[PDB]
Amino acid sequence: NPWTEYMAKYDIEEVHGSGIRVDLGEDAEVAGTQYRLPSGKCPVFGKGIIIENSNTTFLKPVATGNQDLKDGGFAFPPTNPLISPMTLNGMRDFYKNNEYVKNLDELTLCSRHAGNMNPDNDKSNYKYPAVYDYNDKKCHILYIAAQENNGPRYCNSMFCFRPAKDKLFENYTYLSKNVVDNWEEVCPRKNLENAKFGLWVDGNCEDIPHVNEFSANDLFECNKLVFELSASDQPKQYYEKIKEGFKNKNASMIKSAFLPTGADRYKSHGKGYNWGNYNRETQKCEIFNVKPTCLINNSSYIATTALSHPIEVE
Amino acid sequence: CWTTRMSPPMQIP
Ligand SMILES: *SCC1=CC(C)(C)N(O)C1(C)C
Repeated sequence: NPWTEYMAKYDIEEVHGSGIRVDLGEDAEVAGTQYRLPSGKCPVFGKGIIIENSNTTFLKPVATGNQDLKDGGFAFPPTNPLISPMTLNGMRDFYKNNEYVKNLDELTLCSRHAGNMNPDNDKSNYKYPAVYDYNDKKCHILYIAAQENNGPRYCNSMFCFRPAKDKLFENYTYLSKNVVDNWEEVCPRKNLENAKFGLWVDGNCEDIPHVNEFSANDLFECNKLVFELSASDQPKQYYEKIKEGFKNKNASMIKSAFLPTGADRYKSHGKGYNWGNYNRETQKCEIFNVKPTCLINNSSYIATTALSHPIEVE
Repeated sequence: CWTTRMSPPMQIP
């Protein structure tokens, strides 16, 4: 296969290795209790969190003081010295003596800066995820690592939210603690214009044999759909029902926000509907869940993935 | 509430 090196970055199980829609691929202890947290190795271009039934956007600081959780955002609260949000130039200055950090690209640097803040002032491997906003070149550490809480049961005083690609998020990038320093080389970013993903068989690039066709008005809408259907580390819809009726809603909110591990069955390890061939002429997003291993030249197509930016082409 | 992991270690409350 002459395509092996080129296509390696589309083997999302291998190169990313965790959920994309919801990335909760590892667990880590904080003060001796385990919590779920993001672990994907690739940046997720254009992902943010929509907070339902609230005007607050998710990069606002988590609620502190007398603020209710449902009225705040996900980000680090203000500190002294102020370490989140921090501009790219601010991070480079902060780490100017550390040759191992100060020249990282913006996304890895933001991931490493978030991973610098140990919540165990006394010991821990828990490392917050982060969002880098390309519009104002700011790294936001996310204090809340949850990404979806939107089931029918409570979604109220309830903090309800879901991950999405959205025009409002197109310059955001969702970063776990594990984002690799060479993601430009090994992870998707650009959509591939005039190209269709295929499978290499016996010296020829064949079509993906089974795809799931979702209509989509443009590439952005196709990327949004692939993201919605992609690898995910928690169920989209969570006698066990009788026992759920004894749970308290406010306690449940807290569990859904901080994610105490007290479920590897849920981990995708990157398996899912991570790819789509967008036919711009028929307005079909042809979505599939097996890794592609070659490209077909076809001027009607753009090849996208759940990790890819929703607009940029090459 | 946080302590930096990379030197120089620092309290950031
Ligand atoms: S200091 C209170 C506190 C410590 C830490 C573990 C980091 N938590 O997250 C809070 C903010 C509650």
